[PDB]
Amino acid sequence: QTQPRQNFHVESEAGINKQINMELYASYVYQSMYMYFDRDDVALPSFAKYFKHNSEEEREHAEKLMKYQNKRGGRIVLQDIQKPDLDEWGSPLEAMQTTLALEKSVNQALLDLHKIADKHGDAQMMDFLEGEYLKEQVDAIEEISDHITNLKRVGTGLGEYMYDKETM
Amino acid sequence: AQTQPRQNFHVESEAGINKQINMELYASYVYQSMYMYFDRDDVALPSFAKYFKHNSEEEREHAEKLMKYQNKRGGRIVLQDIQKPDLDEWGSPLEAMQTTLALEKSVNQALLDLHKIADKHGDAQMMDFLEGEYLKEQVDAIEEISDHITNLKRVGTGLGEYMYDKETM
Amino acid sequence: AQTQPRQNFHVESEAGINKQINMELYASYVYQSMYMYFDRDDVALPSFAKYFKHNSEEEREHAEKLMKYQNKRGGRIVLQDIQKPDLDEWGSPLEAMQTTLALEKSVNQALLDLHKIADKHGDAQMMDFLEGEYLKEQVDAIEEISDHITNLKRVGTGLGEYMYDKETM
Amino acid sequence: QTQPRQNFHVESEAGINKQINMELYASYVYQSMYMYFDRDDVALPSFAKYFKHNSEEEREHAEKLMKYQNKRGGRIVLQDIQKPDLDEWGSPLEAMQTTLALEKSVNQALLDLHKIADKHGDAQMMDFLEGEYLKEQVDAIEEISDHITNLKRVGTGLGEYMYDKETM
Ligand SMILES: [Cu+2]
Ligand SMILES: [Cu+2]
Ligand SMILES: [Cu+2]
Ligand SMILES: [Cu+2]
Ligand SMILES: [Cu+2]
Ligand SMILES: [Cu+2]
Ligand SMILES: [Cu+2]
Ligand SMILES: [Cu+2]
Ligand code: NA
Ligand code: NA
Ligand code: NA
Ligand code: NA
Ligand code: NA
Ligand code: NA
Ligand code: NA
Ligand code: NA
Ligand code: NA
Ligand code: NA
Ligand code: NA
Ligand code: NA
Ligand code: NA
Ligand code: NA
Ligand code: NA
Ligand code: NA
Ligand code: NA
Ligand code: NA
Ligand code: NA
Ligand code: NA
Ligand code: NA
Ligand code: NA
Ligand code: NA
Ligand code: NA
Ligand code: NA
Ligand code: NA
Ligand code: NA
Ligand code: NA
Ligand code: NA
Ligand code: NA
Ligand code: NA
Ligand code: NA
Ligand code: NA
Ligand code: NA
Repeated sequence: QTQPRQNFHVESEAGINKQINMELYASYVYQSMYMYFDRDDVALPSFAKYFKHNSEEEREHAEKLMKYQNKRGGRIVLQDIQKPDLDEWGSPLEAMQTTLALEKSVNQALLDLHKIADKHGDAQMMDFLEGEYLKEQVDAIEEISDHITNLKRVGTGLGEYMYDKETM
Repeated sequence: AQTQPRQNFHVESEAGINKQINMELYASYVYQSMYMYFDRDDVALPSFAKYFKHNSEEEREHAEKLMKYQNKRGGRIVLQDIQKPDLDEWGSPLEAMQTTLALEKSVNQALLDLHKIADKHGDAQMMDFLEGEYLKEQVDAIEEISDHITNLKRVGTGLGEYMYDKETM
Repeated sequence: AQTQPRQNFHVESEAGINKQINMELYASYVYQSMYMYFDRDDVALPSFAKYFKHNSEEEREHAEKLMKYQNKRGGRIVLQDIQKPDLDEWGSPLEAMQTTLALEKSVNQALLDLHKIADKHGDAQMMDFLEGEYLKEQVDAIEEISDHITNLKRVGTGLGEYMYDKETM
Repeated sequence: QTQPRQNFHVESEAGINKQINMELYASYVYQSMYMYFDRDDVALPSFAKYFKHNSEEEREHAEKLMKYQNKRGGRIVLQDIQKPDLDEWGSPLEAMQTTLALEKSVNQALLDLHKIADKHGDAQMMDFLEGEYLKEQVDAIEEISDHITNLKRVGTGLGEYMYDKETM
């Protein structure tokens, strides 16, 4: 056993490794969206900036899970980061709808990881996940939902441009 | 049997103040409902939300100032149920402002009727308190909501609703 | 038919939050009644008044934070009548604090029952939100009111009530 | 007619002169109370300070009515300022009860003066009285009422001394 290890099940350790890969994947998706809105034929720099920031924070979320794995005495096992499903992401509205589905899948995987901690009595891991991950996912899902509603309200064309200049 | 401060303060004015207190609290509740309606994920107009949040707190403060006045004159505060608002959801920004205009006018008419009670009982100090602290602000509020309605008709639905939120609200 | 944010959020938790919202608003109304009772000319304890004024605004803010949470998770806020408090007047500072202790404990028990609803439906995020944002403060509030009751029994009526107002309150 | 005079009835002018005398009288009463609490055998310096301030403000209330009389074109006619009814004022509680009755009589006389302005259509005088006199009398009567309630609560002896040090 590694020196720190106490009340830390191998199933939780494996679940953290798989969550690490999913955060890195989400980071890659947002990096793709960032560079898509930076295209000369899309050219929405504040949408670009938004996905750049989201890409950096998903990757920080990954690192915080990596730090946690080491803190509890787990061992980090990295896997390929899959490329995103698409090369281009359509309208600002479609990109946000794609983002909502992504954040919800990440949230479901965090809830499943919390279930692993719960069944093995890992009280500290449950609280770590609730405070550091579940709370932010709820805020992020709300924020993307508001974006989708406003993008439907303002419509295509001028409205997409104004939303970029104002909210984003 | 009169309270220590009481002078030139009729029981009908005291009762009228208690009724006005409930109506300010009711209006506060209406605005707090509108605040949270515009905070919904499928409405999501954060500056309309903040406007009704502020309106809800001013109405609650208007209620408290009436409560303080009741005590100052030697009246006794008698609280009643605060009815829930008529609707759970308030439609478009335009419809919500139209609902607000009718509410503020209803509150104004009840303030004017309360002023009439003070007047017929010779309560000079209460008339002036109402004029300076309530009637003046109701006239400003009714004007402001009217301007909002006109601009919301001008900008129309969709992008205009969003721009009004970012600019005026 | 689900709202955009909704995930792992049961209708029973949503209903429980709406019920807790009404109970926080009710407690706010109770404290606002106590605030204005201590502001009466024949009670006239201005620091007890300010204490319940602040308590009334925190309860109203606790209600709003629950309303915001309901929207965040994709629930729909359904408001109900805010019942008037049981009494119009609250007796001595000691009796008012004893009334407050029972109220805060009632609110705490309803928060614990709301936590049980989240727990049985596996709502990990809602349990933590309740623990950090509501249960922790209810425990601090219940302790603080208990200290007030003990000191009010120690100082007794008359001068002691006045000194407690000037010093601790 | 004096140069400024417009819509200013002789009955209002006379009523202001009589209100002037009543404010000066109230000022004299409070000056007596001030010096009574300054006695070596009473010795409550914050009660003394309170009645000193009230004496100064009654006399400022008198001067503001004198200024108003001149503003409207009335002529100030002064009368004897009667000495107060008593030379000594008993307990802090009794002095406050005496003060409440005094402020209420002054308030009733202001309301009667407002009636004179009303029946002669003197809109400006009514508003002057409401804003500058009636509002303050209501605040003063409330404040004295609170004092009486607290003086009954704290009782005689130590309570009188503590009230002097704390509220007064
Ligand atoms: Cu993440
Ligand atoms: Cu837990
Ligand atoms: Cu926890
Ligand atoms: Cu109002
Ligand atoms: Cu609470
Ligand atoms: Cu005066
Ligand atoms: Cu008038
Ligand atoms: Cu006026
Ligand atoms: Na296992
Ligand atoms: Na597993
Ligand atoms: Na690209
Ligand atoms: Na760019
Ligand atoms: Na590795
Ligand atoms: Na959609
Ligand atoms: Na769980
Ligand atoms: Na959020
Ligand atoms: Na947003
Ligand atoms: Na919107
Ligand atoms: Na009547
Ligand atoms: Na009536
Ligand atoms: Na709502
Ligand atoms: Na509702
Ligand atoms: Na409602
Ligand atoms: Na209209
Ligand atoms: Na009305
Ligand atoms: Na159920
Ligand atoms: Na239930
Ligand atoms: Na009261
Ligand atoms: Na009541
Ligand atoms: Na009550
Ligand atoms: Na007890
Ligand atoms: Na309960
Ligand atoms: Na005459
Ligand atoms: Na006369
Ligand atoms: Na003397
Ligand atoms: Na002295
Ligand atoms: Na003279
Ligand atoms: Na008395
Ligand atoms: Na009059
Ligand atoms: Na006052
Ligand atoms: Na006082
Ligand atoms: Na008192």
